[PDB]
Amino acid sequence: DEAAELMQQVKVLKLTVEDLEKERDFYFGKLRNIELICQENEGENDPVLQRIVDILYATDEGFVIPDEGG
Amino acid sequence: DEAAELMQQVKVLKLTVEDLEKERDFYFGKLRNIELICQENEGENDPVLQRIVDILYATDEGFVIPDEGG
Repeated sequence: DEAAELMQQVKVLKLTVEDLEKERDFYFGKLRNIELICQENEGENDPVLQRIVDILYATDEGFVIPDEGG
Repeated sequence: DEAAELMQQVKVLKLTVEDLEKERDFYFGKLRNIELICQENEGENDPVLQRIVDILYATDEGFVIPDEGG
């Protein structure tokens, strides 16, 4: 019975994982599309793309977390 | 002992969740920054922003999944 409760818990946990995985990948490849426009107009016509490139490499909460791993 | 194995499993599962949560939110608010540039130049100077706006509302794998919920 003890594990049976966790059987349900790993369910909601992994489903949140799967829900997040599709979001992570979907949006991740999306920045690549915005970079696509950058690699087209950068240094050629539009400087606006450069400041959007900064976005893609700007990391929010750049705190050095101790003990990273899996 | 049975649940003890799942105790480790919910650990890696939730940690993947937390790893994904920070990615989901980080990048999510990031599109908002690219939209920020859009809401500035759109209809005023640069049409390039409009095609990046399309990005933010373009959904990959627009398959209608049956039985959605939590």
